[PDB]
Amino acid sequence: TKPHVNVGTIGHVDHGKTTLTAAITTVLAKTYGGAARAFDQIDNAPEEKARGITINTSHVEYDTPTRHYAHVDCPGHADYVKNMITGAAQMDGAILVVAATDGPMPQTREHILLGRQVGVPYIIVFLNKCDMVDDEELLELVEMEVRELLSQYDFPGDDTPIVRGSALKALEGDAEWEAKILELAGFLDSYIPEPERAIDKPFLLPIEDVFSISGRGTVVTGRVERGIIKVGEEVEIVGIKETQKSTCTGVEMFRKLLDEGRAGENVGVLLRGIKREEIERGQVLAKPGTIKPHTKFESEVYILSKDEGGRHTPFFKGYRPQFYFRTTDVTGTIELPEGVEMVMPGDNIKMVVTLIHPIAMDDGLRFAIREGGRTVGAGVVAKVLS
Ligand SMILES: Nc1nc2c(ncn2[C@@H]2O[C@H](COP(=O)(O)OP(=O)(O)O)[C@@H](O)[C@H]2O)c(=O)[nH]1
Ligand SMILES: [Mg+2]
Repeated sequence: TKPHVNVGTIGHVDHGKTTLTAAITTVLAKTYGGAARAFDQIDNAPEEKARGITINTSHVEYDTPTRHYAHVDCPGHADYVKNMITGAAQMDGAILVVAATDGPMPQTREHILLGRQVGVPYIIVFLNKCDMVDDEELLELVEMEVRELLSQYDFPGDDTPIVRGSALKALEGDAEWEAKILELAGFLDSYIPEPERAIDKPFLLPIEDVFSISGRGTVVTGRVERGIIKVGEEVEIVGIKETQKSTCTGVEMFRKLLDEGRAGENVGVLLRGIKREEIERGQVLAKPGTIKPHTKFESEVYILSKDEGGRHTPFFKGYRPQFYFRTTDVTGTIELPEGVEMVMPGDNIKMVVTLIHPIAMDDGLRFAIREGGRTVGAGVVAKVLS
């Protein structure tokens, strides 16, 4: 069917993220077909939980002539912080809403900064509330400021699409302003490339279990997160101990014996010449030379509030929690940012971590911070260091 693209609105409080999300669904419904959604339905976001965190997020769907979008919009700045760090969402692109009446504000900068830390790949801007400002000189200056802010965080500010519009008058039915929503939807379609499919990425399978089987073989089980493993191909077993090479001599699903395992399937992968005791929890299977084992990384983390079931007590530079990467806990030590010495429940910070065992990782890998098997925080690898 139609390509599916994950997007969302980001930007400072009251700059109009919700009004825009409802305008997009409404204008697109009236122009290309679908269901309009009103302000009040999106603004009243439900709660959701995963990785052990609670976030208020509205999920909306809309279509352009050629694509289908799943769009996320959230009530407060804290919701955005939580969603960006985990991957409740996992935006292929974001719409940064900047009210022309205020220019960029503190949360404008923070959402861009986090977008980069967490690897949001593209940002398009909707310069909202242009029905309140006549002055073209002022609109031009606001645009220049946003482009500069974007480039400070490494986004291509000079080449970023910026639409001048009014989410409110578009929502209200003013054709001239509705046309700017259609321009925005055009940039979602032309500026965000079709996302790479998991199936097209290098093979990767987090090992969930291991069995010594029949003849002499060890089988490792897990879900194919990415790519495809074919019988006869070589694999690296990466993480925890020194990388090993092996060959897939079999792929099975229940009683079905297959010639390959593909993205999204739960399989058992038969490994040649590896004994059960060479397999450790936390290891992954990967296409060789495609992911490396690391111990040290920079991350952005959100620490759960007491209320969300997180710690009730703050932590300091000596904190030595477990970092749960895909399938298992790995203890690590932390390094706190400049200034900081106390991290309160409910806080989000950049944290440098050193694990005691290497984990196959690349930027964007998510993790849970655990304490005696209880989730107390959530993070994303922003930069692998060694
Ligand atoms: N005049 C005007 N007001 C707007 C526009 N977009 C949003 N608003 C108002 O700004 C306030 C904040 O909008 P909202 O969508 O809730 O902002 P959010 O906090 O970013 O979601 C509400 O009163 C909206 O009606 C616009 O284009 N023009
Ligand atoms: Mg809102």
